[PDB]
Amino acid sequence: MKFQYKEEHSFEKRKAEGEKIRRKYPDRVPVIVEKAPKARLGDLDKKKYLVPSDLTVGQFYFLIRKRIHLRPEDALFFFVNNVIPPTSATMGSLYQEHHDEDFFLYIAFSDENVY
Repeated sequence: MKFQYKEEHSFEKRKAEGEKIRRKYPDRVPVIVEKAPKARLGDLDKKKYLVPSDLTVGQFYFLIRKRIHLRPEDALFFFVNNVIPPTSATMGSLYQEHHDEDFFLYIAFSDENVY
């Protein structure tokens, strides 16, 4: 998966921040959210989130949908490691299982279920 955020920050800088964030808040998780190339959607102002580990994936869908000014009828899909995570997962367990070596978790979003 390709992320602007990874290309615009040195990996060492990214890793040292993920690492300290996780030391300072073990009940929060650092997440990067970006639009997959050519989704037919607005993009997010804010890329970088520190979400409480108890928030569900379904509840984060909802905050990301507000931030891009979706109507409730428009589709949205998340992809972590090219896999669509379930809404019933917590952001904590999703982080534990799928975080980057830089200690961020990366989510791509689209209007399509693969694209």
